Amino acid sequence: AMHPMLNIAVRAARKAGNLIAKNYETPDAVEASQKGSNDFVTNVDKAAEAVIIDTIRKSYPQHTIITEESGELEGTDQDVQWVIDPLDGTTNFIKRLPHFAVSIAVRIKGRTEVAVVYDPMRNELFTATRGQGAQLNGYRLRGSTARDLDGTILATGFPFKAKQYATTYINIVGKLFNECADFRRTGSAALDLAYVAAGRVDGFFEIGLRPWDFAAGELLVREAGGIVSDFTGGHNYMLTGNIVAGNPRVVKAMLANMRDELSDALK
Amino acid sequence: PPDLRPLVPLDGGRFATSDLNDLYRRVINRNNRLKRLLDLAAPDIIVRNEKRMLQEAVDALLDNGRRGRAITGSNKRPLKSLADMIKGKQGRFRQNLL
Amino acid sequence: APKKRWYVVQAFSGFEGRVATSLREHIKLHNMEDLFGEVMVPTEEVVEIRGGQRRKSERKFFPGYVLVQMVMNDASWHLVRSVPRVMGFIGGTSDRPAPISDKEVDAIMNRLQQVGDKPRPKTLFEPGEMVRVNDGPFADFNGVVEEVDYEKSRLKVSVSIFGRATPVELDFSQVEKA
Amino acid sequence: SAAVKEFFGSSQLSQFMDQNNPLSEITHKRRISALGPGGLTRERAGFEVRDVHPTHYGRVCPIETPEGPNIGLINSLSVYAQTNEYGFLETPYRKVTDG
RNA sequence: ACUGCUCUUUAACAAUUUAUCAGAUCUGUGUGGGUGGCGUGUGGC
DNA sequence: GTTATCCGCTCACAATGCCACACGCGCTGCTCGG
DNA sequence: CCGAGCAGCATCATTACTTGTGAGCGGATAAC
Ligand SMILES: [Mg+2]
Repeated sequence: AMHPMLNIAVRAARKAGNLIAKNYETPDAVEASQKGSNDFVTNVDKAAEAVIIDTIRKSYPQHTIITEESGELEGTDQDVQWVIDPLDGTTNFIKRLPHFAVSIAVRIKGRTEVAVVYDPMRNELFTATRGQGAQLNGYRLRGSTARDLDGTILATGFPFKAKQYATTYINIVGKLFNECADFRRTGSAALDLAYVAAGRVDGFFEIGLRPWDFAAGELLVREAGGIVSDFTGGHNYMLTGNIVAGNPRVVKAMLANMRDELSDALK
Repeated sequence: PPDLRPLVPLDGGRFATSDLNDLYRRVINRNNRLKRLLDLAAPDIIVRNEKRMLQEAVDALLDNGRRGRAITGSNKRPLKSLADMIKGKQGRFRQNLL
Repeated sequence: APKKRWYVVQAFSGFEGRVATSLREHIKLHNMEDLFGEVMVPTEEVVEIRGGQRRKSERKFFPGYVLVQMVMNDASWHLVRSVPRVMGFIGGTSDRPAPISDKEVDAIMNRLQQVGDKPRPKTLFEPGEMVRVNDGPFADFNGVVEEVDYEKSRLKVSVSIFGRATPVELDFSQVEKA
Repeated sequence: SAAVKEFFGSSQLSQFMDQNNPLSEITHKRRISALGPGGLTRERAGFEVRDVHPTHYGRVCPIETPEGPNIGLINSLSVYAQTNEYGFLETPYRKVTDG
């Protein structure tokens, strides 16, 4: 069989991805509409968001939904939350760079229950449900087999919206570059997390992430054999936007490596 | 894993129910029951006692030894704990490793 | 004016009914109805017409326990412990049990009103799960339940007819797994 | 039925006869043990009890005994011996009169 | 008997912004592939 | 009274290796099931 | 109706002479 909420979510994600892909071939219609410090929100984001919300309301007119745009639309049954990013890495889309994904996760009683991310360009569908695992178009996902820092590929995002910590981040970057093999910088935390679940990157870390972006990936990597944490092993990440994740041994090595360079602001 | 605690059958529908499977059945049964109670309005004393019973069951699974006995049915003898599969002259150490 | 509180005693795996019987019998034995108000074993009647179990099914609020309106005293205590098959007094320290709170009684009785009022078939359905159809018109087809209804009870279910998916109003009686 | 069949079928004492030799069979019927329910077990048997006690003479054989872990705990009844009306071991003697 | 008198010759468009001269593979059926765990007891050395 | 001292009691923890052979290893009124 | 499966059970007192040893703990016993 299959998990029901997962199924309705993947239907929503399919529709949204098809809409985004269809609009991707007319860059004269989607404009750059900035919201904060280089966080564009184009009209296509609004359209995809509305499509997803409509598709959901058919099957759950009572579930409270969360969205970076519409804040928090309450529902008559607010024990279960629907966190959405209709588009991740808006910048990668405006530059028409074909690497982005829509992310839909459903939390139950606070604990994340199901998650999906969908890249329409490569047509890849990372699904994950707790107690059953993670799948990539039908293949199980056990993350990277790395157990050190050598030969390891580290995906990351830069605090290009919280540039005050830049130095700090860059500091640690240098430290990391003394032990790892190579970096990756794609521009969509959801897809980076997904890659962590697929072992295509030996780990990942980031500073300054909104609570509505990792919610679709943290469960992905969790049911993908990997683990997440704050920059110190705690769990305040859900509030600090500071994530470090990967297969367990690599996470341990990274934490022991980063704990010193860390500026005590994030602690 | 399912392999290391196999359920080998017999000439008929008779299966050698290894103690591990039975202890796991007991503990998972307690867990399911307790969760179903937790969602169902949770009478306080009842959930308290059920938590105690579940603690006893997981205890027995990790070790049938302490705090009392959890002997099997139809055979007045204890069930093989996980620790049992390690200690003694029968545990993996003095039986298959060394 | 001795107010008999509400206590709970652990029954056994499959003994609860006859335990309650024997309890009332021993009450009558010692004629201590004044000390033993009522022995409560709440239950539930989930009703499905087919699918193996048919036309009814009997669940319980929670097994292994029995609820009594006893009054606290050592005499009553042994009167409940001098019965065929029970464990000790579920509660605080033994020989000094803990009566359950009145709020517990009120909530449990609201539960009983709710359950006995509406015969509610559990093993319910969730919008979004896939399921086949064992019915003549759509034998062994399979679609996804897009909406679950209880009173009408007619399973708004999207299934593939003439290419385009479409809702269907088939009743519970023909659903497959889940 | 369960109790009696469990005793006669699966008990530490019950065992299918050592039936390969008439002498083996006989000496296995009149066999005395100290193990089993109510009895001590060979691990904690104690080095003492296994010894022969001068009251054994004529009552229980001092020779026939399985060499191994259970020595003395598995004895064989003497030939002329007999069980008492209580469960003690009586031995026949000849009543010596004056001379 | 006792609410009920023409309104006037059939569906009524979405498509849209450099730009161009259009810009070899269609195979197999060679083949590995079609009762034990534990406990107890006995005896032996 | 304090403060530590030591002691009686309790509880955990060990029991040769092999072999060989033999024997045996849910149940029971709930659940289901037609 | 009645056979076949099944779900969680101290099934009261189910007791139980040592085995020998070590460690720890609650409580008697004595110094300041
Ligand atoms: Mg977003």
